[PDB]
Amino acid sequence: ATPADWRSQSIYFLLTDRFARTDGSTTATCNTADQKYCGGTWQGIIDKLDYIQGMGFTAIWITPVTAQLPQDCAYGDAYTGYWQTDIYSLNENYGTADDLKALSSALHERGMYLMVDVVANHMGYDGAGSSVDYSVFKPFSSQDYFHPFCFIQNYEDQTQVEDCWLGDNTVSLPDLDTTKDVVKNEWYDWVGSLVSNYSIDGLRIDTVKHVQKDFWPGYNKAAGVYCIGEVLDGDPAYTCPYQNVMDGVLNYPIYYPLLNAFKSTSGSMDDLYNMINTVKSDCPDSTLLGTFVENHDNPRFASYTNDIALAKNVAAFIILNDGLPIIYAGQEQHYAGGNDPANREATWLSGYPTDSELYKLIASANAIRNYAISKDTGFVTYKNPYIKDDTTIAMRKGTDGSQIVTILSNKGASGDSYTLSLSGASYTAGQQLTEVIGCTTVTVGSDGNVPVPMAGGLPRVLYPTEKLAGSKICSDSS
Ligand SMILES: [Ca+2]
Repeated sequence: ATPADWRSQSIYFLLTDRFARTDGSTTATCNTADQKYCGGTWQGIIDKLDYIQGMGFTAIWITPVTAQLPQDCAYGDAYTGYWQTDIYSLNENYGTADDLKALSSALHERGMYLMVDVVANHMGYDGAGSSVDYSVFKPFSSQDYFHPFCFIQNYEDQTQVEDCWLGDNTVSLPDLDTTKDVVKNEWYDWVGSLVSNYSIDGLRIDTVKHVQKDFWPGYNKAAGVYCIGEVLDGDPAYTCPYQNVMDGVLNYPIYYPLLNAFKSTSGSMDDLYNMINTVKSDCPDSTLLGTFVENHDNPRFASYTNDIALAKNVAAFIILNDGLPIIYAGQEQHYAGGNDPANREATWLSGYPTDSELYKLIASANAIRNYAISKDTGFVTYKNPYIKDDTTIAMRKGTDGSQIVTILSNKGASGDSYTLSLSGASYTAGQQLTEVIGCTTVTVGSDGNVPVPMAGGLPRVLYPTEKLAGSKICSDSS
């Protein structure tokens, strides 16, 4: 497992307790509002995962791993189960050490890959630094591995964020990094073996940005297998660049505007076409960039506009565009969610309406992506081209051998029968291009100005229809 394969794999974000559960549990008590562990065994994947496959995605992205603390801290618990007040044990709320390597060893055979998201920096403690414990921190026992105490402030600076304390008295994410050999070197050794057995064939960070330049590389290398630095900031020239340090980069910046212009019918697409461009070099790519949408710490896209179209075109472009297109857990069922605590949400809180709107769009469209490569790879690199940006967007992605997919997406669930001519996408005068998912034929002959026929947001991607043999895809029947 490692960097050049990864690039291509659709990403699927989960929790577990909330998701996983051999029990099915259609009615299981667990309303974020009250937080606290919802008895939901990780193992649930071997019975589960049919949820991911139907969609097109090849990766399993789920939460950090250990045992934080046992005592519903006012807040209501760490179930989000990012923290580390033990790192070296391996919980039980989930269910039984061994089983994990087993869940993986299992699927690993079955299909897809393994993404383990880590928060390395903070060791999470109930209490205020002056009330600091130190004894609850294995691999630690002393304070020394941790840091001094000051509230991260003067944000803009970047001469504190990377060392100082991260949090609010109510909880103090204890800062480790004495600045020198110790911490890094240390935590370096750890991961790479944690990796050894249990799975760990792709990894990620919750604490990128504020780390200190150097730690990212050291760790990225401590354990081979591809990495994803997660933290935020979304602003091409800093969020990107670190692509070199690490491996995979959060497309933090990509999302922001996609959110910005998406939602509001007239929204403001130019900000993007200019955007798509900034990254495309500014970031050392190799296609090593990450596409979220909703975002755990964020309110599931839906918090805004309550319409499929605005949703579909987004999710599609995300996936369809440059970077890992990560469909976050609950995206599908159209779970509005909340800025926080109410972002979690047992994807299973229902018996799998496995054929709802989002499921269908995901399945049929994601497939095409993977498919294209299989017969002819190289769609990876292909710098996802801006070709044209009007009131609505259309871009070009792929190789030679009439091996070309061109995507044009518009906004408004209100809809209004929309028929245009795709500008670039430069094809062969007479060439036939299928609609995608739902199907529909696009004629690119006459002048060389491809007829694009829209309804509201469906999204509309024009695939060459000559490179599909006798297979699945669109309207073959198989
Ligand atoms: Ca730190």
